[PDB]
Amino acid sequence: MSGPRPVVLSGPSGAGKSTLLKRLLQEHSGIFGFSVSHTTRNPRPGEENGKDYYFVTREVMQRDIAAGDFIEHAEFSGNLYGTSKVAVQAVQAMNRICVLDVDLQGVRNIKATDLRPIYISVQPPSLHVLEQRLRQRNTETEESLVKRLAAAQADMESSKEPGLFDVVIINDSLDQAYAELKEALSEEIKKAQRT
Amino acid sequence: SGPRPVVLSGPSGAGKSTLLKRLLQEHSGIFGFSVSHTTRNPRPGEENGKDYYFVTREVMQRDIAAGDFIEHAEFSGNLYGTSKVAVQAVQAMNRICVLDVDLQGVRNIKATDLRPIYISVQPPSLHVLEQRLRQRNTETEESLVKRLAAAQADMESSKEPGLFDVVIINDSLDQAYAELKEALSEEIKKAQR
Ligand SMILES: C[C@@]1(F)[C@H](O)[C@@H](COP(=O)(O)O)O[C@H]1n1cnc2c(=O)[nH]c(N)nc21
Ligand SMILES: C[C@@]1(F)[C@H](O)[C@@H](COP(=O)(O)O)O[C@H]1n1cnc2c(=O)[nH]c(N)nc21
Repeated sequence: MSGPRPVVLSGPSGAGKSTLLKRLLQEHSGIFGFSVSHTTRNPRPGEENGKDYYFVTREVMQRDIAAGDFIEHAEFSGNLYGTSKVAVQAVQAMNRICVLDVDLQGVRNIKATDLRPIYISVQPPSLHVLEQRLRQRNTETEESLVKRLAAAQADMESSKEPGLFDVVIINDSLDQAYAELKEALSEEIKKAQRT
Repeated sequence: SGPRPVVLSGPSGAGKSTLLKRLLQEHSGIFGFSVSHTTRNPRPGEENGKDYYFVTREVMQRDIAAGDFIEHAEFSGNLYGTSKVAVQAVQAMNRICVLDVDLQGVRNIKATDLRPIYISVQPPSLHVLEQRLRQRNTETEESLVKRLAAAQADMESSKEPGLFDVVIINDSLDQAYAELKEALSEEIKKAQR
């Protein structure tokens, strides 16, 4: 169980967490790791059990969740997905920082476990800016843009809760936000680099 | 060597561009996009080799004729295009280069020695494409009519044997996105290693 502390990275989808995470991985090859999640969906060609996912049934996933084996879980497109404590510890055993990129529900689920991650939220400067960035993409209809913005406002309002996040990064500019992210993780990166 | 590029096509606004954006956003270390060449003048903040490769019309025309480009088009009096080298540069990083192009682009890429996976993202019907375009695009009926005629030509061409490796019907974005991931699962496994 010795090794780098996991990082829970959250904030509204589209507000920057994904872009910052890609730069983090690109600039620090061999430092970060993703846990092998469990899923109830059928494996696709080329996917391997124990590497891409632990492919289990709904009955097994529910039994393991009830036993307290998971740090977080959620439903996506008719299938269950989740991160086991063992999968996180497996990344930690490789001297890697396990990145848990989750939504607010995921943050709250992980907060209810005995894991001690660093909690970071990446926020847009405003809901207006998030809306303009999402409108610039053309991935939304007015209705889907509205549903996304309502969920994003709930996330933004909850990000202000005292003690919820260790670091809240306001993404005014990607380079500035990335520098704050690297600074927040500098002590754990240094540990994963020199071991 | 490296992951095969993916050429995503289908009618404009039928889902291909939304799926490409989602693919890139949700994945880490797997997908990449190539840096295009352009003959337009660079603007403030633009950097050669990052935003575009900035070349003259004389050079771009010579290079297109030499077979250096996989696809190209004219826009506002300037040439834009994807070179084979820019795609191979993404492939060299063990990444899947995603190419979002129209039918003409698909046919141009078919004429190169690249071996991409060709995927068409289709609306369930022309009527459903029309209702989706009316909901979003703030357009005139005439402009909607011209777009629907181009879309029907694309839908008819998507049925051509051997043109597309996979034809995904975009009933709903999440369903179409799951099928896109299934179609690329073997190449994603290569990029994940
Ligand atoms: C990260 C995702 F949103 C993915 O985009 C989606 C679908 O994954 P796939 O079936 O592998 O295309 O499933 C979600 N997902 C994939 N793995 C997990 C997980 O461990 N926990 C949670 N809460 N969600 C997970
Ligand atoms: C995608 C665009 F329609 C752009 O919207 C337009 C103008 O680009 P810009 O001058 O940078 O706004 O040029 C087009 N364009 C920009 N790069 C390319 C390209 O590589 N291939 C094709 N076929 N078109 C390209």
